[PDB]
Amino acid sequence: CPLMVKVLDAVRGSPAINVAVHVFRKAADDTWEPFASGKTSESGELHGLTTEEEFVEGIYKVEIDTKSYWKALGISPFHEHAEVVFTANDSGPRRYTIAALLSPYSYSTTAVVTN
Amino acid sequence: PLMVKVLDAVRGSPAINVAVHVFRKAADDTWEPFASGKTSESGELHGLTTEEEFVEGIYKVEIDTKSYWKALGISPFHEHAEVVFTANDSGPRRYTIAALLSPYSYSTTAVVTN
Amino acid sequence: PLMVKVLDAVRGSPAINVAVHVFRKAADDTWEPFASGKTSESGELHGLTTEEEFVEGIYKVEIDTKSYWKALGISPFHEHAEVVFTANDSGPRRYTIAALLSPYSYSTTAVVTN
Amino acid sequence: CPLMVKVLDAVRGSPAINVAVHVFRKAADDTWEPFASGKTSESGELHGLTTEEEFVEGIYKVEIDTKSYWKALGISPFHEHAEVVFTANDSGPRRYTIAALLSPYSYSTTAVVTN
Ligand SMILES: O=C(O)c1cc(Cl)c2c(c1)C(=O)c1ccccc1C2=O
Ligand SMILES: O=C(O)c1cc(Cl)c2c(c1)C(=O)c1ccccc1C2=O
Ligand SMILES: [Ca+2]
Ligand SMILES: [Ca+2]
Ligand SMILES: [Ca+2]
Ligand SMILES: [Ca+2]
Repeated sequence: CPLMVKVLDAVRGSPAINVAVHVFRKAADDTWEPFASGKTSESGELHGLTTEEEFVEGIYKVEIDTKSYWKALGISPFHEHAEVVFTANDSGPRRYTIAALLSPYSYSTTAVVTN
Repeated sequence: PLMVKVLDAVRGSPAINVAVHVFRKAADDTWEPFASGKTSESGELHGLTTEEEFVEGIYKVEIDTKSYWKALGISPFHEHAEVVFTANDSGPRRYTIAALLSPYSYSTTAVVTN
Repeated sequence: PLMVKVLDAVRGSPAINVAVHVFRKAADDTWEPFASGKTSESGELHGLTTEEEFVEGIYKVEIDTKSYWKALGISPFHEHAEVVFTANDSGPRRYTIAALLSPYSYSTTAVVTN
Repeated sequence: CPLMVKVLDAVRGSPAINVAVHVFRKAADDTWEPFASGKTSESGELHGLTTEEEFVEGIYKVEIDTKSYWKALGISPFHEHAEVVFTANDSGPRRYTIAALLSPYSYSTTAVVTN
């Protein structure tokens, strides 16, 4: 699988477990089409979202449902969700990890792209 | 009531001339254009909106990070940063949306004051 | 020439009353006390030093994050944040050391201007 | 092993490989005593630093040699190193991951503490 998502919780110092994640691919008419989705595991990771054959070049959006995550923990959040928008580009063999570190009023995201 | 500040984590400097587009969710659930501007030499974008215009709603602040890096000769990973939040639900607040940029990573924080 | 700004990522607010201790590496390779202060209501700490006092050197800015969280009733992970850098090596610069705090995580950024 | 270190590079979007990491434990006289050290692997991870028997409660410092990392990549850095200082506390079974995300003028660090 060429696309994985990993989510951490900066308040509790833990993987962010059971977070809903939706991936969209930008269509020709500029709308966002559902592409893959799931919930993070007990390790905060979401594997198996797509396959090499399905994951073609294009613009993708990863939407992480942070508001529901914080609400399930009883913590007051700022954002509706965290959004990560990027172009997939075929520069030799590549695997993409979209990582996010969550706080109630802040988040960070990094792309780890490896061969 | 809405200010945006952007920093560059490679240079340790304000991120100057970053385009920012703000949208507000309309009644038909689409993103309507709300305001736009660019960061100044200090990395700050003031004057996007007014107290009258900045009503309750769900807002999206799109920070055009790819255009920023490309103008510096760098090919970055992300298209833009997208900060989405419900504003003013318990009355007017002042929002500072801050972003810290690297070519393959960014962080964003909200400072909300009364 | 040296300012420290601290934000709280749980509240989306300035981190107020954060103690900050600055040290400078002495000729015997030990950390000598250089300056200290606390962040104001804006989360900013001004007036730590002067242009005359802030000579070249290796400086350590210790931000007392554990004391901050404990005063808010929270048990955090880190003892403090420690920002270590060589200053003024190519002439005087102005340094802003920023920190963004959560109970189990923090980030720190330097904004350096001439 | 109860203590692992993971380092990512925010400029290149990659694990931070071959980064020197030194762990110290605070001694009774308030000095920092060497405790463990190593270099991150091709995955940006440093495993096997210590054992359950050696890793007692106390105050620890993890020093990540970021300046040498950036210099090996030809990139101008701000910090001498990144320093992570924390108390280890025996609250049931615990494993500690100290994660760091590096940029030339900024770094972030998070603690992932799991059972
Ligand atoms: O108050 C500000 O002018 C301000 C603006 C930004 Cl953009 C940042 C900060 C402050 C800040 O403390 C900060 C701290 C740690 C990581 C990123 C940032 C920022 O990115
Ligand atoms: O799971 C990991 O091995 C791992 C290591 C690091 Cl170092 C990071 C992350 C994950 C991660 O999700 C992450 C998310 C947002 C900002 C920084 C990081 C990291 O810096
Ligand atoms: Ca291509
Ligand atoms: Ca309302
Ligand atoms: Ca010099
Ligand atoms: Ca104990």
